[PDB]
Amino acid sequence: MYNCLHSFCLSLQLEVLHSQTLMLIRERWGDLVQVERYHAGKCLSLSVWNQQVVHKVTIKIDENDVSKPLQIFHDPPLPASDSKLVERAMKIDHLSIEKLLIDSVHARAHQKLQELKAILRGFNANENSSIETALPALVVPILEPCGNSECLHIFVDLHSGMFQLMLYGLDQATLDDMEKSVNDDMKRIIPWIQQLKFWLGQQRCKQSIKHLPTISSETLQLSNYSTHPIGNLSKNKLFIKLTRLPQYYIVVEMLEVPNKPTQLSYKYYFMSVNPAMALLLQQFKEN
Amino acid sequence: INMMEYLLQGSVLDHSLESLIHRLRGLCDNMEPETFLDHEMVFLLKGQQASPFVLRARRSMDRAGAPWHLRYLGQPEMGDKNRHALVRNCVDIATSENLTDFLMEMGFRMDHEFVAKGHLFRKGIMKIMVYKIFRILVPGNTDSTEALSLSYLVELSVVAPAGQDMVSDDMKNFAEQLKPLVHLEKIDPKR
Amino acid sequence: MGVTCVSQMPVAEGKSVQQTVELLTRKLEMLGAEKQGTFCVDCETYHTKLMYVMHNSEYPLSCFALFENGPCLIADTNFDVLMVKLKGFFQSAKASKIETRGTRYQYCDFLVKVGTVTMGPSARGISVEVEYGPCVVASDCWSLLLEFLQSFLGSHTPGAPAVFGNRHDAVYGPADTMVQYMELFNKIRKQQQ
Amino acid sequence: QIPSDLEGSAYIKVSIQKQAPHWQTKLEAAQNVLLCKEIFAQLSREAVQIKSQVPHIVVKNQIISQPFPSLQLSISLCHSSNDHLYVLEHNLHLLIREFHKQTLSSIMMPHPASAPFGHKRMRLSGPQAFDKNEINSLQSSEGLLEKIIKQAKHIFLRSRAAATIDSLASRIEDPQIQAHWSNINDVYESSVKVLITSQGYEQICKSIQLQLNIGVEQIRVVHRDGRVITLSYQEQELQDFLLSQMSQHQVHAVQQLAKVMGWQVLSFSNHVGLGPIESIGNASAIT
Amino acid sequence: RNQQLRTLQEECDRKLITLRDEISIDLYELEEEYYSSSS
Amino acid sequence: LANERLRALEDIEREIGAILQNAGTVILELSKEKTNERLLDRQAAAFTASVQHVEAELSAQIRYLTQVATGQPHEGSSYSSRKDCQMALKRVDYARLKLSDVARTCEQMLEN
Amino acid sequence: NKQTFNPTDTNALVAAVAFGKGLS
Amino acid sequence: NELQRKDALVQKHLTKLRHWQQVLEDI
Repeated sequence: MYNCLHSFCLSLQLEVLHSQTLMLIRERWGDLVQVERYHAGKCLSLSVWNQQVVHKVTIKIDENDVSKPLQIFHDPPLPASDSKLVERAMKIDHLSIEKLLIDSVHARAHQKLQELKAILRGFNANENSSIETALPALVVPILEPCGNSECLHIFVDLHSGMFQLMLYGLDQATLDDMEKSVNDDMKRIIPWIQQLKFWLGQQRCKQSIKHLPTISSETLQLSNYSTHPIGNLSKNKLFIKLTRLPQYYIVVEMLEVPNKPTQLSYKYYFMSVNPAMALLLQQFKEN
Repeated sequence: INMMEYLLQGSVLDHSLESLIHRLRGLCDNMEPETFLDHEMVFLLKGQQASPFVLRARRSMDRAGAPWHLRYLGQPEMGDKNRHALVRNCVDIATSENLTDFLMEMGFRMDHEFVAKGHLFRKGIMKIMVYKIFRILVPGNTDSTEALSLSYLVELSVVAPAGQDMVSDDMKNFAEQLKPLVHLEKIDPKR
Repeated sequence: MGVTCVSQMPVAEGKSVQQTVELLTRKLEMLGAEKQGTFCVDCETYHTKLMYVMHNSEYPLSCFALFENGPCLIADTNFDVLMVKLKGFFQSAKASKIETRGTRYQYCDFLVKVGTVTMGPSARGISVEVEYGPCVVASDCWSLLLEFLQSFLGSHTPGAPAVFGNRHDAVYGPADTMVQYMELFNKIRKQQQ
Repeated sequence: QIPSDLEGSAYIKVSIQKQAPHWQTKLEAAQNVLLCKEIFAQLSREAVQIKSQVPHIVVKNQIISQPFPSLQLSISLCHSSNDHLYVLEHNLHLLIREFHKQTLSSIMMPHPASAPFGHKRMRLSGPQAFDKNEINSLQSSEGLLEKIIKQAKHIFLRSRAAATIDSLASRIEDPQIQAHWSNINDVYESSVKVLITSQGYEQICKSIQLQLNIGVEQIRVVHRDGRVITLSYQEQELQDFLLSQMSQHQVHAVQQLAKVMGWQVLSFSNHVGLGPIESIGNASAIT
Repeated sequence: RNQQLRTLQEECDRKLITLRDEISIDLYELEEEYYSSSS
Repeated sequence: LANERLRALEDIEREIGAILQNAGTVILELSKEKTNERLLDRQAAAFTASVQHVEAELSAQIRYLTQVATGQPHEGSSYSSRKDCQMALKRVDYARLKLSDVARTCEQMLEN
Repeated sequence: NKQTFNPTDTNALVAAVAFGKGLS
Repeated sequence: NELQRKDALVQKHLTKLRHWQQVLEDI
């Protein structure tokens, strides 16, 4: 009696899960999950994170041991053990195939975020990045005293497996370029973060001088530029023209402090200008 | 590419017209009727050929800001590909309002004007237009007009790509849904 | 329908057309203009009186029919098909297709399009078009266009196309730009060399 | 006889949280259930397939999004099968209703009988020549999720701005601060007028008035004297801004008071440059 | 049916708009009183 | 709408009248003496007039139904206007609940 | 039984709209 | 005087609210 009504109930559960996957493919997912194998009453095998834009979750009833319920195998990862997540990725007591897919892909997204955090601590011991787990997200700060914004948020879209980045005031083109380069390979995040220091620095300058009467710019096309010390400065500078009195510029040069990788050092110069020519430069005292 | 126009044509005496309209409001899409009022004028270019070129220009008098419309209608295809509809080549062009003056420079001269006033419905791709043709006398004026006959004209038209079968059969079925009230058929333009 | 001005940049008396185009686009990249795509302008002449058919990139659904002193038609793209349907009354008059190709720079409601006029294979001149978006009335914002053209053209700065010269409060239209392009193309065809 | 799968009652429930005649009733209830299923199918498909900033999670009947980093929006289809914001549910129904009525519109009808078919402005694009921007603006299908998330972002940002203004009106009593919200809002815009007057001198000191234009992720400030400042969605920015404006008010009051009492204004500097460095903004001075 | 339902909708919207205007005037008075309170 | 339906209702009543006139005529014929033979002729003419105009009305209505039949399921509807009216009424209900809450807080403030 | 459409009217109107028969 | 003025304002507002509840109930 147990063999007959247990075998029938388990194959009924497999039929319910197959019908659910056909609903998900037809309605909302659509080529983000594909049925690899389905033998009725024997096995079901789904494929997520596919090669076109590879991973598999299989559900098998064994032809032995009628004592146990349905068996779940994540055969491409055999995923690394995070104790809460791999627990939830190994039960279909609830008959939701989408919960199983989301929990498996959630555990894989957590592993991918942790290898990103490993890359960042490889470049920088004493990192202060943080993994949030409601959505799978990595918040990495670019300058060390920072708000809740001015932080690179990294998400993994757990229907596709890609990375998605989010800064606040970035242009969309550089965000697309960063997303493409990181989704190509992880180890190119570290050239970008340094580039996101100086950009952020200019934001923190241009918010500063918004109430005073100035005009800020990043490029000043004057002549001389190869004899005047203004040519012999770094390429990350900011020219703040005073508008109540033109011919007067305050030039902020941003430099990397060598030991601290998440701090900047500013240098303020005072240029005057007359085919515009530089005239003089003096540096202000630190403190 | 080159789009083709499929036509079925017929007519309806006016005292039964309302029943037709009510029938169409059942069968056509869930819309109020449109009540178009258009001025149509026909230009021709007397070239070297025995057949002069013909062009139709429509200004929608009722709606302000509607772009003028040019239409070139090719001669009907004698091939029996779609046996049940007038299959012609149609080139339809939205245009600015200096068109007539421009056409006067191209060598075109007018043939006749007529107002057309009626209703407009649709069903999928099909366009049903039920209109009365109004002869203009005093050719500049659009108000001096007289009705051509007592009957309204009914046109069932589908503009769509070259070839493209299983179109005329749906027009046959939609014509047969009206067959007590109207007789729509492929009428040849000769005589 | 913003006020535009079309002009011929001369040869420079030396180098290639491409190098002078590099010079002008370099000056534009100095002033703070940003590339926002490319642009193409096509003109063909049809004859039985001459008629012109022109296409802009900016108005991609429209084709302009220019009767040299007569009225302009604007129509949708199917007008081209009608010329192929005409085909006996209006011959195509080949070896007069003319194009300009280039990049379009935007600098704070100014659109600068610098193209290389290419009759067939050989590029035979530089077209420069500056459109000022906000103004809609010709000859009122003309001094603005003059200062911008004096900023980056410097010398060879054009002055006051005759479409402006109808001196009223007449609203500028998109036909006037294609009129200016047709005049420029006729000047380049007669320039030839 | 209603179809099964349409019985019971269903409704969309939209929430914001800071956390990780007999037959008439039956047929109306079943039609409402059908429309709620239509809405949630649209939303879940746009969540899974359309690539968006800060991606969402669709589990079975619940969509979870993180529009702002401290914020969590949840859209859930509650099917009874026998904190909630009503405004977004009502706007969801109207959005899907407009999305239906776009197909059945009278704008597709061509008044010229010869004219083929299609939208009216797309016909007008030919002769009345349109640029790229108008053409793309006519044909831009923005999904339901982007619209609802932009509305919820504006609701939360506007509530935060009202909260910071009322907290400054409660805490600080030294100048004063007033607010006058406008009568008319959009789903993505509101406006205030902030005065800062001293307590018994509302005719003298009328020199600092602001207008904030609370967009979706930005607060745009227009001063009385022609200074335009765009803040961000954080509530520390608006607090520091209004604190600096109270500080400048405490000097403009004395200037316009010495105007009344006949005293002679020797020197006035709106942002003084000598002395200790102030943390929030610059300091003002008269004598 | 369509015309009757349109008339009911228009009556509801006129009532709501007039309600909004009266509530807005009251809100203006209350804002002046609350923000100008000495406390 | 009430016109053709009331015609159908009248034909129902006249079918009853036809049966009652049949019955009344054979009632008068079954009498031992039936003096009102003129009334027998009147009831006979009433019976035949009833049957004839019942035939006339039903034939006319089958003809009219033949003129306006299509065999197609009438794709018109009135759903969208009912939907918009329901949304308007729920807007009014939401405003009523909120006004109740504001009045309750005003009563709490004035109550002390 | 009653006639809703005259076919001579059909031919006259389609000859009026197909070319200028009856308009000029 | 601030107390009495606040109570006068809230009383006028409350009467207007009750009138508007009686209006909106009748649709």
